[PDB]
Amino acid sequence: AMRQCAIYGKGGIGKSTTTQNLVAALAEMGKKVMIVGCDPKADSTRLILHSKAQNTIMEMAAEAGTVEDLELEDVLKAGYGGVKCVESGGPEPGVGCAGRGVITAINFLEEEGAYEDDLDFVFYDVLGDVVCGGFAMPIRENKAQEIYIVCSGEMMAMYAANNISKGIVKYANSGSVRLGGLICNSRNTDREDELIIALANKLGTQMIHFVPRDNVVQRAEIRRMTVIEYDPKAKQADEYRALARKVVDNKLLVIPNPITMDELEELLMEFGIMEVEDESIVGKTA
Amino acid sequence: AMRQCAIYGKGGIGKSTTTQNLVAALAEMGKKVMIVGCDPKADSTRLILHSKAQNTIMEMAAEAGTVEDLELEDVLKAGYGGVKCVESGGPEPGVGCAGRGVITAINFLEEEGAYEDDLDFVFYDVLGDVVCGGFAMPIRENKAQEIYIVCSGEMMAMYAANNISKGIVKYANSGSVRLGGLICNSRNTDREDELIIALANKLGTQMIHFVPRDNVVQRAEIRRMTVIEYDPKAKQADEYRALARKVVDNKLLVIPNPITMDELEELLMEFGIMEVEDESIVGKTAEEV
Ligand code: SF4
Repeated sequence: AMRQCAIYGKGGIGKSTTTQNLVAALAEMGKKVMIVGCDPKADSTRLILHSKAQNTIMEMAAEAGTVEDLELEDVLKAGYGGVKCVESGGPEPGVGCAGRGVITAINFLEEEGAYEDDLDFVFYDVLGDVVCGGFAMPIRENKAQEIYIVCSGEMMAMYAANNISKGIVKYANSGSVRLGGLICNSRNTDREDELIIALANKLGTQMIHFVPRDNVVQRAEIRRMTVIEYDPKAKQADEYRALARKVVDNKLLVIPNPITMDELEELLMEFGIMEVEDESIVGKTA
Repeated sequence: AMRQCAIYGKGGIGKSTTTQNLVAALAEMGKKVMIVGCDPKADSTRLILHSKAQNTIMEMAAEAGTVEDLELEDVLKAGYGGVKCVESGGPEPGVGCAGRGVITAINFLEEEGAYEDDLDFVFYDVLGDVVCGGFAMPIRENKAQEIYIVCSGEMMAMYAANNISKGIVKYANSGSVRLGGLICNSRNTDREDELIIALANKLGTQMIHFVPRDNVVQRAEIRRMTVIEYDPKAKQADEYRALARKVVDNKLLVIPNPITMDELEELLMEFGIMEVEDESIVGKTAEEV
């Protein structure tokens, strides 16, 4: 039947691009997928739809008075491989919870039966700069059971994974939401794959795939398309295909073991990222 | 006339180092300052204390278990230049609003009237990756009147600056929140300064200062300190003194005019940051065209 998944991760590391490329490979693979973007910014579906900006449930809800009038064919658009797409949107900056649009989107897609009309996978593309309120909603309310975290060999990207992992632990007994693995969005750093393999193993999970940097990505993106649709013969298309296959066959769905800041700093030092703390040099620079 | 300000900015671009070096320069100027870090991670005060990490309210509100119970000795540590350094901390991921650490910290400080105890400036150091009721609090409750936005010539940093501006807009009437200007932390991008100047102009504000990249910052950072206390005779040290004096003497506090996504992307394109889309090849595979 359908598997409800979610790709979580900090902003600015190529997450939405990795999600849409993984989803296109799934669709190329024969799977029927729906992406539910949850970033207030709404940039989780444009490569599937070759679009400027998809109209968000929130923008619309603010138009015909409320979300009761909203039509499903106006909210959900289909694109490459038949992948269905919806954007939650979000409130105006500073007004309430920035990630609440998800609750509005999920509740609407529910009433409209969207989740039963031929779907093998549902992927919520959620931000993880903070894990609270609307952002933690797909986990809290047991809306996505298979969580895959996008990260890179950088402090903040790693910190976010840890806190998201924390969020999963907190709702452990709450449902069947579990961590399926870390996806490394390479930032062309030395020993980056090793660094994430190191953290995933420390978390009690797996680095399900290391996504290399490759210009073909931007060449595909400038045309509002995924690498799978733009250049199927490319080396990078295979990478997304590999990820897709492992996600499809994934069996490792665990309750993570959140590390501590010191461990975090340990991996970073250990892998050529952070420098070992000199000591005579502190407190009284000169 | 104690001035309450806030430095907002996207994370990952040295904002806190700028806030701290800014406050240090201010301190050297003989100004009495206090930094309220409102970042979950809590790195808004290390450089001032020469610490690895300062204890937050949240953490020690989970020791005594009750919001109020921490004389400013264990919670409010004064460090370099007499700058009082405090940290809000945040709650556990999934435990209520992450802005609980902020909303807490202030009331607590207003309860000890730490604001009234010999102070010229208070700077809340807040992250702008998420502009929601939780983190817009200082603005919303009228806790911070003078806002300064740290940004760089990059998409998210400028997007974050526009969103902070939207939040300033929203409350410009209920209180006296105003945007003092943009602070560009250079990330070594061409035309970065001119891009931010341009953005300042569009937003209807000013780029109060361009903070350059100087390895003496990373140098003094390792020492767990500011560039000011480190080597006050550094060329970079003078950039903070300059920014500081413009902050002290800033008359220009305005209500920002946010721009649309087009205007922003427009800006980004004319400065060579964002690629101009070729309409014809959109949705065509590499073999087709
Ligand atoms: S729960 Fe988080 S995203 Fe929501 S308003 Fe609070 S701090 Fe912001």
